[PDB]
Amino acid sequence: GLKAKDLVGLSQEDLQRKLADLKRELLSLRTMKATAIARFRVCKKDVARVLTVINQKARDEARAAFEGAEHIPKTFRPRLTHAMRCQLTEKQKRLLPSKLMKRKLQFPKLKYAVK
Amino acid sequence: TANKTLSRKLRLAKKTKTNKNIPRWVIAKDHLKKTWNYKRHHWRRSHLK
Amino acid sequence: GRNVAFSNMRRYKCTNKGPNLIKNWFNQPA
Amino acid sequence: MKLNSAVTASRRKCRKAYFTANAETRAKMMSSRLSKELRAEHKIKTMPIRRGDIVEIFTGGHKGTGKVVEVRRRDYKICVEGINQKARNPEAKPVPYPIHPSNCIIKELYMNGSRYRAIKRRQERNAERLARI
Amino acid sequence: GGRKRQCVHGISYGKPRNIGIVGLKPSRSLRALAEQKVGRRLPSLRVLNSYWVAQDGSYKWYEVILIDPFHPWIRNDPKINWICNPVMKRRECRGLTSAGRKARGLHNKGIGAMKLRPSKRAAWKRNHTRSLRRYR
Amino acid sequence: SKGTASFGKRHTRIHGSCRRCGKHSFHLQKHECASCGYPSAKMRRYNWSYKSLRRRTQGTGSMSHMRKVYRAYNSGTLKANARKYL
Amino acid sequence: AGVQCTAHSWGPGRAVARLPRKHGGIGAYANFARGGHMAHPTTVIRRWCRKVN
RNA sequence: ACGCCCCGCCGGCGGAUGCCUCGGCCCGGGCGGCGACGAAGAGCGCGGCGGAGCGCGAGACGCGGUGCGGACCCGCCCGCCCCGAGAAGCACCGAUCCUCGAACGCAGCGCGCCCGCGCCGCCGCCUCGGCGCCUGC
RNA sequence: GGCGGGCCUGAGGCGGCGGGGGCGACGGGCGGAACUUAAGCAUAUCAGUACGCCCCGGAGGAGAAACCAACCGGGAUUCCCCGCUAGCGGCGAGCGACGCGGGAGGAGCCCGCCCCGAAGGCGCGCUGUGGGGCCGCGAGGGGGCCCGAGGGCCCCGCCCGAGAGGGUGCAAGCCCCGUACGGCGAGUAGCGCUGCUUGAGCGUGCAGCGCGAAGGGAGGCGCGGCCCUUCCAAGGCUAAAUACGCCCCGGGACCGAUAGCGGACCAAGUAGCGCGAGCGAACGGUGAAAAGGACGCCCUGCGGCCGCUCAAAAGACCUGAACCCGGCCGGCCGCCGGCCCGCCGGCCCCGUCUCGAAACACGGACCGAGGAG
RNA sequence: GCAGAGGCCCCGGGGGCGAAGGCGGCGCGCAGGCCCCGCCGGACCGGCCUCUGGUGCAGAUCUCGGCAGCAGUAGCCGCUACUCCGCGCCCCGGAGGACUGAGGGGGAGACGGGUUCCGCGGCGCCUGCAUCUGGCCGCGGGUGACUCGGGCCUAAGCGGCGG
Repeated sequence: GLKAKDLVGLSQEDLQRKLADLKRELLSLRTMKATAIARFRVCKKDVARVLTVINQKARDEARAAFEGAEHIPKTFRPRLTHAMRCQLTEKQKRLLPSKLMKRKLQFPKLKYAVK
Repeated sequence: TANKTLSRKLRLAKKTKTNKNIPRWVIAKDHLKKTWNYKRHHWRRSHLK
Repeated sequence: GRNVAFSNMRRYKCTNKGPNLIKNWFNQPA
Repeated sequence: MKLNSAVTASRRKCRKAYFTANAETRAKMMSSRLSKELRAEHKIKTMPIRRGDIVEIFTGGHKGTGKVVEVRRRDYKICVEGINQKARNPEAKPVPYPIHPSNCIIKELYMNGSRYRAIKRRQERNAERLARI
Repeated sequence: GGRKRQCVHGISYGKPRNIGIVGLKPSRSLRALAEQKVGRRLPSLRVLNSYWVAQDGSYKWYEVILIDPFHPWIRNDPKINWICNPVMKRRECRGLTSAGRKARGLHNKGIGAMKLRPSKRAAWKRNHTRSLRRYR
Repeated sequence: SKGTASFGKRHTRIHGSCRRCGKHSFHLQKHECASCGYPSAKMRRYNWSYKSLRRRTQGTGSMSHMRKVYRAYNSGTLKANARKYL
Repeated sequence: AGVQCTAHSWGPGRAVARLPRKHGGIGAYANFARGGHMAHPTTVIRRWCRKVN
């Protein structure tokens, strides 16, 4: 059938037009199946391919538009887990009060050997 | 019953659609040797719901 | 019975239910 | 004796793997000894069996030479041309006798272009090993 | 006031020791109850401590200090940054506030408190465990 | 009349199907699911019947999100998180 | 094992042995019943290892 | 003749006894990784021929990307077949993701209001209340 | 009086961020039984258990002494070894810690107060902010004999850092995969009264109420005095050793299809059953290969016969027991004894409690598997 | 005697030149039992020493499965009824005789079931006799609303409500 590699550089309008025809070919194929077929299986996946390429481009352009924005959309946010997304950054967790940090510098960790 | 809700009707429809025997080609493809679908129901003997 | 020293073993508790009050040492060589 | 705890010596786990192997594993489990002449040219002992390979059966039953036209991966057996069961009547479609890849020697390989690359990779790794590590 | 067991009609059947519904006394202070009550009303905040504000014959009022563990100032302040740890989630529900700790006997230490140390339940489990070692 | 005669007036549907568990356990007069617990936010889970807990628990269904996250944790999600912690 | 089922003795007057029976009337919960518990179930508390000086 | 008995001989009916065994069970390790960015669960749908299971979600028995892998795809087909063209298979990654469900316009399958619309908490901000404490006219 | 502001207390809305619900374990908080044991039964025991509810986490809780002790002293916590005894108890049945000693593992600190005060996280805040694993190679076997097919025999070899194992037409190191070898501190403490709890006994921990300190706590017999030894409560944090299911991995003097999970079988928590809560089965195996049955004769057809494929029908399936049954052939028929063998002689129905059972005592149609120190 | 474990079985135990099992027959032992032989069967199996146990069955109103004799026995007695001819079935069609008797064995709805509905093909299953019938089985189809009902309103109730 179609290959995604071919449709990746196609206008969003051209991909939108191609989907319209592939979906009309999915009506005619369904109609001929019921009224009385490798093409049906092929055109179902072709509609899927055009739809993956259309979505990837819009999601990519949208990601880029809100990239470098405070509060980017939730779909474009990192994966993580609820637990990881509520955790404390290892900079926040290793923050020590000024006095405690001073005593770390005052008495630095050392290497020694006992005979 | 002649007055049913769409939700009740839809679950009943699925029960009718799936009350079918194993397709003969599937018996050949899978080499089943166990032709009966044991999930098949009969309105007279079975109580759905 | 006859001349025996009375046992000072307490009766097993929570044997089939409740907290697991029996520990096993098959993890010892590991 | 195996010194890798991660490999299993359980009959059940070994036989579960054999009868539930993924097709890539199943294909390498279906390998045959390359012929002495083919072994010298390709410098590798065994190749996975493929359609169009000419094999000679050394096993006594249904023993002959032929071309594999069908690989039955699910039953781990191959169909050689000429190796067929006696037909009930003369005018009937031939039924192939399934032969185990192990029972045959590969006299000729269907060379292709990927196989040329694959037999070369194997021989490069066999060079590193034969260089005594 | 004192507690009245929720048994229908006042009847707690069974052994006579386990009868008696009015005049029973709560095992947790009313300070602990005050902190458990504000935990349920606001489960998005972590409870730090509470103090007595006022009393009447009918009611006793306690003010509870609760921390938002997801505010920028709190997360980056090293002094209160520990409240943001997940293990301090609804600490009152696990008896970890000062009043809950008193009610669990953890203000006492030494003789008197040696069967209530990891926990009352844990001590009983460590004492009543049967070891069954290999080379017994 | 307690037996067969009394069983001829059975033409009522005491319990319909729950929206959350799909079982024929949702009382239509009481509007509560004998099994799901619905309308309650929590599930009706009782430690007396372990066999009722092995009937509809985590792992009975697809576990789509959980399977995909657990697989990803074995691959590259722990590392993306270490990147986020920095 | 053998105790996962719900079985109760049918009683003393139904012309059946007093062993515990499932809802259908099927023997259950006994050494002599198919699907029943071992009379004395084997257990890991056996001393597997002896001691030598 | 029947019924037994069994002097052998041969049929049934049954499924014991063997032998196996991709399953239990116990014991160690490891892991500890769900969810309002919609979890667990559930209902419907989805295959060329398609009942159940598994899997998917109107992009549906899947689709894209990157690396491997190298001839097949259970049936009938179809698609492949080739120094790459690319079947089985294999990770990893990006998406899609119906209805219900913590379940979120209100209901449970029916009705709004606006150009999306649940609750509670925190921190900001906007709008304004009070014969609260005051102050100027 | 009425109109503006500030402060203080509220009210509605909008933004950003959080909460909710899940998991048969392990863990923390609570509420909380009874059966049972006491040969009865109220205290007690069961049991600080089942179960109900709430809350986390990869562990949790605990934790750096208002500690123990009484020493020629130790020194946060948790965990293991030990003593099980001090004690408790209708001082009955029962119940029951700890310190020392041996180890695992070890790690310490903060705030309030106090001083400066906006130096701060600066819309806030002076009612106080700040600071003091993956990826891979991978050795070495022939001949003869017989089989349906060696992986069998019978000679002769070869590899081994590999003779773990699996597959292959029969028992394979060398047929195949693999295996061995490799890279990338105040409503508080206390006290009075009360309830629950503990081994804690004129009170172990907890709590309601009433009352309420100032130097106070503890030292296992209460009170009053005087010493001594030893510590700082009524605020907060903390790793490690410890536990444990789902799930993945590996092992076993384990089970072998009525066993082992309820569930080994394309579709088991399934089919089925119950208004519901809930209950819940049964069913493994042809062969090496589907080669799954050639042909012909007969029949209205079904089917029958002859065979065929196969080593074998093994024909819907391996073996194929007993009970029971049909055909044919022999016999007049229970057991024990003597004889050639149908006579003669003996012989009540076992198990069981019972003084005593053939009992008109009770269980038992038959068979097979399971079935209890 | 059983089932496993650790060893042995003088060139490394016995086995498709036939293992276990099954059936019949000797022998051997006081006996539990064992051994062989023939036949079926078609891949495993031991003897001895040491070790281990979920280790022996006639019974339990035993469990589960098979299944006998009774026994071709009891039964197949509501709802008045069928008969002739047509290929002829109890089906169909024609002709007779009848029934339910307008509170029908009649035509429709509510509830409940959920495809039973229709048309065609069928008799493997069911149709307690038979079937060429069917509520059965296979294949294909079937339910159309501005006006009917839901939806809407309120009833007894039930929920919600700063708290």
